[PDB]
Amino acid sequence: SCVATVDDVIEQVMTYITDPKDRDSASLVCRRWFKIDSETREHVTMALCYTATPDRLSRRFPNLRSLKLKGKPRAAMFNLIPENWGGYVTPWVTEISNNLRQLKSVHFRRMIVSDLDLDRLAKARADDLETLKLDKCSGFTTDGLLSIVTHCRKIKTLLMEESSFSEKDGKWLHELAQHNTSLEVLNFYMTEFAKISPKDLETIARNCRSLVSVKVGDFEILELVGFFKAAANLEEFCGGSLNEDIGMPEKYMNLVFPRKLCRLGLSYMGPNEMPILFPFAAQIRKLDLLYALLETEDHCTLIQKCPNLEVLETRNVIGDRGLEVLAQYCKQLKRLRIERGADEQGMEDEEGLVSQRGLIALAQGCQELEYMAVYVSDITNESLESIGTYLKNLCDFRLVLLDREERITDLPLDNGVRSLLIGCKKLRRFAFYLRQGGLTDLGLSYIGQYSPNVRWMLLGYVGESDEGLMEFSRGCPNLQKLEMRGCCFSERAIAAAVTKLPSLRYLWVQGYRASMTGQDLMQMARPYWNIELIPSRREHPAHILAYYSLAGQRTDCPTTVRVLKEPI
Amino acid sequence: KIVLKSSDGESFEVEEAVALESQTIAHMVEDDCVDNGVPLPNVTSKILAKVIEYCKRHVEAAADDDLKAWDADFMKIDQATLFELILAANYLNIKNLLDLTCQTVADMIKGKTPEEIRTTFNIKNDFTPEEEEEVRRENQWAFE
Amino acid sequence: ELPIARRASLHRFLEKRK
Ligand SMILES: CC/C=C\C[C@@H]1C(=O)CC[C@@H]1CC(=O)N[C@H](C(=O)O)[C@@H](C)CC
Repeated sequence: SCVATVDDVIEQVMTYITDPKDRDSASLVCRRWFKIDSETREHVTMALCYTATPDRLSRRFPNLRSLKLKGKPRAAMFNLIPENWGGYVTPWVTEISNNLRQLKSVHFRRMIVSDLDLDRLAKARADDLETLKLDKCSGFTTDGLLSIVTHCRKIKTLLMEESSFSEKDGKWLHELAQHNTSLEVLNFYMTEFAKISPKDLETIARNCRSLVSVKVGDFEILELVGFFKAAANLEEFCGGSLNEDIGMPEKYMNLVFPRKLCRLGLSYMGPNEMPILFPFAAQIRKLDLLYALLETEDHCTLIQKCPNLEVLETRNVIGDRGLEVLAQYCKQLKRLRIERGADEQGMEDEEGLVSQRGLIALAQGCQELEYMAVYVSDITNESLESIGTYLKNLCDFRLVLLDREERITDLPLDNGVRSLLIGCKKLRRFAFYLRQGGLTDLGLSYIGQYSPNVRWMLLGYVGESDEGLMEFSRGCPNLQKLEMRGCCFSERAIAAAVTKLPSLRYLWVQGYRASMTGQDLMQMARPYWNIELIPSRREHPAHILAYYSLAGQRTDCPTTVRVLKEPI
Repeated sequence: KIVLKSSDGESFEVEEAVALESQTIAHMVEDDCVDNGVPLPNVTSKILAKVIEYCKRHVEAAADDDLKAWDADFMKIDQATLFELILAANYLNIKNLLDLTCQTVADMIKGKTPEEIRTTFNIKNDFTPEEEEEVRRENQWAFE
Repeated sequence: ELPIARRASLHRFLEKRK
């Protein structure tokens, strides 16, 4: 019995440290701690797969239980990135097949997934694979799906949301129906499936007692009544298709929705069918009227009925009027997204504009807001001040102002941005997309100066000259990822700002004063710094994408993508 | 009532259900060596004392707000003692108690930086600068 | 002339809408 050290107890304690940022530190106190973290780390996420070799990952964390890889830049979600850009997942699955023999959950995000590489996954990991998330991926088919549902007999969560694949049949769903029991969450929310049987979906609901969430394609809701009755423990449902014919005015008034259902969004839902929600609106906590066919007035009447709503996603049709309703009925609101609707034939009505009015109304009512993303048709410095004044635990704030409107009340937002950034000091992600006059170099530097916590920024049309970008660059202590498009800065100005930024590890840019030389970008050449130049897919000016990588320049570039390498 | 003989000869009179918090003393009333009292010579007597105190109070949950209270106040001890308790809970088998001592040590780490850590534990940093750099690079560029 | 790029999930929907 000698005095007991930490070293006598650390292997045990380490497994109680859950925070990814504390494991980070802990791995760095010494060689022993590093090894212990290495052999106990359960989940890792790579924000950019090209950042390291799959070898390096398996060597560092041999006993991962969960992995998550992201590929294509965020811009890809906007048909800005070429389809062939890369993000291929195969090297990663041959590595999983061979060295991550403990893996029970895989999440691919914005990646290329082939039938082969998922057949490989399925066989390699089989019964052990509890969860698989094909999140916004492409390049596979139903054969792939069929392969993972037959070999991975114990899948608890299976997801394809917004993924695109080739649909050759429906046997994958049916194979789930006939043999799966463990299913807890099933998700093909933004997907064109035309060959799967609602019957199978119902027979799955019957057999999976722990089925909590399911999101789905353009199924006719009526075809799902069998389903809903059977899905007792269902808490979330999004998707489906409400199709009204005139021949039935009460087509949908006899809907059994599962009793616990509290997170939902019915697609195409009009004002006529909207009422089927009233019977239990008190209970609804998440609402997805993103793909709903109801107008500004109809919004107010529904929102007004859901006092316990904490998440709401809708189009700008919600209107200022809608935002005002939200303002005093839903005080517990934590996340709000207002995507932009049909900006073609008028708005979607004459109240389908959000403005200073709505924002400042919202800022006063829903003070518990943590996430706010909004496409606005008009702002005022005042509104941003009220934001930064009332809602303190805002972590994620994104604002984009539409070019629809010709004159914007008061434009240079320098002083509004500032009070906002100063009031919400919990802010980690921040996006600000304007029109040209939107922000002066003075304001831009205000952003650098007052965003100590922000790791990610998406910047719109900020600044007036490179003076602004430089002023900006002397700030942003913790900026890691920077995305800017539609800016007036020059190559050497960018390259310079990159050098000044301490924390930056990922840079994407579209639109900048170029030079045939190309050589001005070069003045940011560091070791481990990869820079790439891009076109565009689904007039599109050059993209710059640069990131740190321990791996070197990728092998798998398309023809459309150029890798800069000192003097050519 | 059961007898527990500490690591320096020290009989301890403890109740039935109190000693049963330890699945080590539970799985030892089968092949009941209890005839001569349960011998456990890997626990300092000073420590075993503190352990019984914990189990005593938790069993009196027959009659939650005021528990996290006593618990927090129970943990106001020095590091060296804290560690000896973890070791003890692991030697016995008190799951509720390990989840507390370990978590107490973990709380000491949560928030500190690598230097601040080996400072408040007195640990010599044995990283070659290349090693430290690779690890740091992996940590901030690739994984997490 | 940089147009506001539409998030693809909504682009798909806005067409189905009409
Ligand atoms: C370089 C390409 C990436 C982005 C550019 C796209 C535009 O043209 C306008 C903004 C959009 C990007 C985007 O991600 N905006 C935020 C979001 O979707 O969360 C806003 C929708 C928040 C209100």
